[PDB]
Amino acid sequence: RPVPFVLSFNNLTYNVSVRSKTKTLLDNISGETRDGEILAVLGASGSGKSTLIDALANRIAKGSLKGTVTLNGEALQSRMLKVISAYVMQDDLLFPMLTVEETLMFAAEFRLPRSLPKSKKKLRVQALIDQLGIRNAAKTIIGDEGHRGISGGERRRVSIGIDIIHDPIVLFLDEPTSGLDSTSAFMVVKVLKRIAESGSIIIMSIHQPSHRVLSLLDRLIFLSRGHTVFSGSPASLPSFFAGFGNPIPENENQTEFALDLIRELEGSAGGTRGLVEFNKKWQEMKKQSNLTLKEAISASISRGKLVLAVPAFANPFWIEIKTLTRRSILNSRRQPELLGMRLATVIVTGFILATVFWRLDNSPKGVQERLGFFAFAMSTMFYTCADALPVFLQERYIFMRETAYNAYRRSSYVLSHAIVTFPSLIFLSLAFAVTTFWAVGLEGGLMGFLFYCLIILASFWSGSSFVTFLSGVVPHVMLGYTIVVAILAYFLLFSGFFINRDRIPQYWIWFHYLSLVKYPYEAVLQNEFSDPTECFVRGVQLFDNSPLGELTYGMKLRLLDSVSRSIGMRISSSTCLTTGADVLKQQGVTQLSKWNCLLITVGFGFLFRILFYLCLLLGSKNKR
Amino acid sequence: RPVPFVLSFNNLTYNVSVRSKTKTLLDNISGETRDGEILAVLGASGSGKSTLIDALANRIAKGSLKGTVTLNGEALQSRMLKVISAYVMQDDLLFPMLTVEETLMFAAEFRLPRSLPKSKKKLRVQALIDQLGIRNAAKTIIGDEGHRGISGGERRRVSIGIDIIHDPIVLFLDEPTSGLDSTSAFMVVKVLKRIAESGSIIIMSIHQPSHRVLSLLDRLIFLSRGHTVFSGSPASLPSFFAGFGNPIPENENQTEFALDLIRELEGSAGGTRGLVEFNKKWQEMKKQSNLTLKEAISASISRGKLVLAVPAFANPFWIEIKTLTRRSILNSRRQPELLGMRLATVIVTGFILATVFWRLDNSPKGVQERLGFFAFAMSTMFYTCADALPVFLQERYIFMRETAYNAYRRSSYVLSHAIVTFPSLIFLSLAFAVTTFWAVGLEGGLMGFLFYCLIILASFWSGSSFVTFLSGVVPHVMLGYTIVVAILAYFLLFSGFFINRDRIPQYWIWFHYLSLVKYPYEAVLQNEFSDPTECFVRGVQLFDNSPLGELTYGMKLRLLDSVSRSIGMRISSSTCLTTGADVLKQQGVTQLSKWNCLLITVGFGFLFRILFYLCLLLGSKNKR
Ligand SMILES: Nc1ncnc2c1ncn2[C@@H]1O[C@H](COP(=O)(O)OP(=O)(O)O)[C@@H](O)[C@H]1O
Ligand SMILES: Nc1ncnc2c1ncn2[C@@H]1O[C@H](COP(=O)(O)OP(=O)(O)O)[C@@H](O)[C@H]1O
Ligand code: BEF
Ligand code: BEF
Ligand SMILES: [Mg+2]
Ligand SMILES: [Mg+2]
Repeated sequence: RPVPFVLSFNNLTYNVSVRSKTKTLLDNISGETRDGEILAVLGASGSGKSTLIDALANRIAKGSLKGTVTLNGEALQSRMLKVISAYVMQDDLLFPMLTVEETLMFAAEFRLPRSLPKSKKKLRVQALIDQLGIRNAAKTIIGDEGHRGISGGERRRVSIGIDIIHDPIVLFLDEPTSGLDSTSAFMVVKVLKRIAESGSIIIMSIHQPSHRVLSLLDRLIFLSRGHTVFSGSPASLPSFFAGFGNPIPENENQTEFALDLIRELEGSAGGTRGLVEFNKKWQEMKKQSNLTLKEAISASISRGKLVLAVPAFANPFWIEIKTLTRRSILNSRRQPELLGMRLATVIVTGFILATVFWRLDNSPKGVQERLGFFAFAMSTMFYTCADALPVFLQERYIFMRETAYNAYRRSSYVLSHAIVTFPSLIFLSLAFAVTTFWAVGLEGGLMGFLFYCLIILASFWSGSSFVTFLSGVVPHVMLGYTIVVAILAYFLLFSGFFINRDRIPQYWIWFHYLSLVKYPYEAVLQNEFSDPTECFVRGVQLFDNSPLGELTYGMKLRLLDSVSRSIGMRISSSTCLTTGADVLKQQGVTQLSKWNCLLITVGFGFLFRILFYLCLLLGSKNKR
Repeated sequence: RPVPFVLSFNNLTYNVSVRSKTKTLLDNISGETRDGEILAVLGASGSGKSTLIDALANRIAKGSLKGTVTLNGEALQSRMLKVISAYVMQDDLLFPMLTVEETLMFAAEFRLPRSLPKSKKKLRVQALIDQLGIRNAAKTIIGDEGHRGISGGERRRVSIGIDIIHDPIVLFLDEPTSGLDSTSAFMVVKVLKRIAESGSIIIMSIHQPSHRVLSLLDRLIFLSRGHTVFSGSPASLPSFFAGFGNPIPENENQTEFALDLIRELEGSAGGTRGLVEFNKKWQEMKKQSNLTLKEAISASISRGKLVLAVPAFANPFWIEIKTLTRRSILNSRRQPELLGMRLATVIVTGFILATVFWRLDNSPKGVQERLGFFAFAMSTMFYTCADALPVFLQERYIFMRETAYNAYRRSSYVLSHAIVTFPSLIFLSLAFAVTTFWAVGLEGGLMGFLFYCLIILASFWSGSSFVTFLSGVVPHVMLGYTIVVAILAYFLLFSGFFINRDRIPQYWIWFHYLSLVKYPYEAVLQNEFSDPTECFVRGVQLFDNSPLGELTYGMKLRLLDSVSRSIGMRISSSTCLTTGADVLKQQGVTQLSKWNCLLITVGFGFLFRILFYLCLLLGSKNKR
């Protein structure tokens, strides 16, 4: 009554390069399994059980793996396998600050469709907690090395529950009963047998199965250093080894006797090669005793598996954005000191600059104070944004595992990550603008304050987007901080406030127009000097910091009369020598309006999110 | 013939706070074990087996744990347990880029003394690889999620081999046979039984022991939600449960039947409390049927355990510095792109500044170019040093595990970390100095170049030491980058090149003298302007960037005669108006010599290494 599926794999061969020689990890491994059955992979530690499951689960790179994997006779595509399969790896990889039932509820919201209501998604998480036996750990965090949460065997069954909350057609489990006691290992294999007999293909590895667990496994494959040495039912184990020449006693464990003989054969002079040839003869000796695949999968969705076209994702992208946003918010509530310290250093930076640059005046040094305040404020904004570099990098391995089997789109991840960080950028922009606008004494009134909040927000948005893009380009957090800090220094050097645009060499002026700091710095200057007739050098301040010494006030008026004699222009003591428009001409802030400078800063932020998404399309897979 | 040891623990009680209610993780757990025996801890997943071993291994915090742990009747001190014991945790935590035999050789060099030669340390690693059964994985890296190395069961026995290469008196193993096949689990317990019968106390947890493994265990303790439900020999297990009321059949597994009944009792109305009271009665019926501890430990060292005073560390601190330096060098050879990209961004920063600030001249703008070059060069040096923040943070959990049982002193770690990073700081200082000294055209000749290399090196040394100190203060890499970037900005703001020392407010001048950038920036300025009569403003450059417009050359001489009329001083066209000594007076670089400025920069680096060491003395323990 379930839809029949036959997963077949033939001649699987995998080689790695010793780093320059070659080592064969899988050697000509064939086998098959049907729905309704559990195929168990056995063998010693290091025999290739994780490699054989990595080959079948589209986890080793194309071109590296030889041989063919089919489903119902037709080639099992990598695009189809992400839709219908799930993989519980040998190691657990969970978000540490979420609890057990929060973790299983996020995976239920990723993998179950909108046709199932939220009350019935919660009933499936509660029923999965009860039958996996982790009720006592349900409100406990996962934890990590620094934070104690659940036990190791409890973390194991959370990883099983992440991938069995929906009902996939193919299920790969790398050692699901490792770290489990004998009665909870039996509970897990009874759960996996129920999923099997509902119409699934189960392929699992297992190390020390008891006679209770081994009776639930329908097919066994024994590995020995990448070779198959046994394939068949558990009941055919005494009949196999009696034909090989080493019969099993009735009082000993049959899998314990098998791996004892196999390890002894590994140390022999002739190897396991006599057993490998004998197993090939044993498989050839037992061969002497309509609906296409996309239709059979769609007929299986109609029966209840993977809860008619086959959608690659269970939910629309906006349902996935809503789920990914709530998990990022929940990871931020559990570590409140991350946003709390980012808010604290921005407020302290604003308070320090408020006391240092207190109520700047219309003077020649009040201009250089304004230019140096805005250069410092814009520069620490972009350097603050470098703390966003480990955000993707500590999520990246979990992101690779979840997107390998279509829990959410990678576009939904980029959209959700840009949405969750934006309320904190608003709080940092408001905290910096209210501590510095009225205390430094910036111009514009209320509309000048409003533009000031907007261009700080665009700076944080542009800077975070660029640091996010470089986090998707580098693999390493230390490589990334070396590169971000260097490029942010080059954005500062060619911004226009270290050296002017007229002094930048011609072969560097392309990088001046790609400076991320240039356009918000040019926007706060036009917001500050927005009165084109406001006087900044009244004409006795012509000799403020000239290389003549310090001069008396009456003799500075002697020079004002004397320099009037030689240039023609009459400079009295109240003649304005530099207006707000003159400051913007000397700094070179003349090309764009402050609104176009704000628009370019917003547009750089959108460009780098798209480039980060394109880097998630080309890279960030964890193959082999 | 081995020295007798009796480890006894009584009334162990541990409570955690649900985060506000309280949960009892260990409840009145007593028991004892002797040398020559293996005490096995059994129970379901989540019953407290890791917590019971964490209590005995001095791993949960003092005050949190109640009850007493003794050794030969005397209280097992935390200072003595670090010397005589070792702990294999449930999770593996190894350096991923080292191979298997490199990892075991570093642990042999940490734990075996100088009286054992290096040839005999290598023979003990080769013999440990053979009897743990990991010969095939010996030249393979450990790996991590991103880099495929050894298998999971191979990584397990590396973690066992790290703590059994020396022969400790007490050995705690949290699930050593998890992830292991049945024949290599038997090989590990036979190795642990050999260590036991040479005079060690073995306390291990185990989940699914076969009848082969269970015959090697002398004492069992069964846990059920923090309570002891069984203590005794494996042979007394059918006699125990026949007296409780549920006898065991002779054809079933005795530990499988026990945990089946215990889990059924957990779901009953009355709980396991009848079994917990029955086990207390069962222990009381079996009570009816000279050399002090420091002398007994010293008599055990002379027998060969922990290969007469008892040294807290196997090696002198300079042997530990030599071992820790080689492991850091080996981790850097395996990731050459870390140093390669740090060298590349420094060379590129030096090349960019060489083309931008090419061969600066004696002009008023050539002074501001020199001041802005040196401000930029010193600032990117300290911001480059922020990439040292994850160096301790990705090593910290391994550092906590190794120093918890005295593999090396924490002082040796601080000394080795300051020694390994110093050759790379020399290469970065030489790369920046040769790309910028001759191209920007700095003064001094060869001795000015030599001081220039020294003050860049002192800047890198001072900046790295401070970022290292802040890495020991924060727990998080994102918290640390938020704090380092903010404080490096405050060092820049109060350095003296954004605003002068005369313009810094009086309530901030204490922080100006604590600015790390101030003293190397003041040292390169006195190296540059080291000729006190070198002319930078000749007397036609008095009106270079004055607010008068651009002026013809003949009419600037009209002003020079006109400004000579009003001040008395005759300023001709060749009259020097600003010397190199005048530039240093205007910038405020007058207090210290450039050699004392270099000495303070070196001294700040030594201060922050000491403060990082003091933070490793007070914190960086991973308790509970
Ligand atoms: N990328 C690799 N490079 C070098 N050796 C490898 C690599 N992957 C695996 N080996 C080896 O292949 C063998 C089998 O790998 P694995 O599948 O993880 O074993 P297991 O049977 O425990 O699952 C191991 O000895 C392992 O060290
Ligand atoms: N710090 C903790 N906070 C809350 N619950 C905890 C904490 N530590 C353990 N628990 C719980 O104590 C129980 C036993 O812990 P553990 O010793 O790790 O179990 P195991 O028997 O598998 O070794 C687990 O259910 C675990 O979730
Ligand atoms: F779940 Be515990 F590690 F037995
Ligand atoms: F060592 Be493998 F994980 F069996
Ligand atoms: Mg494996
Ligand atoms: Mg545990």
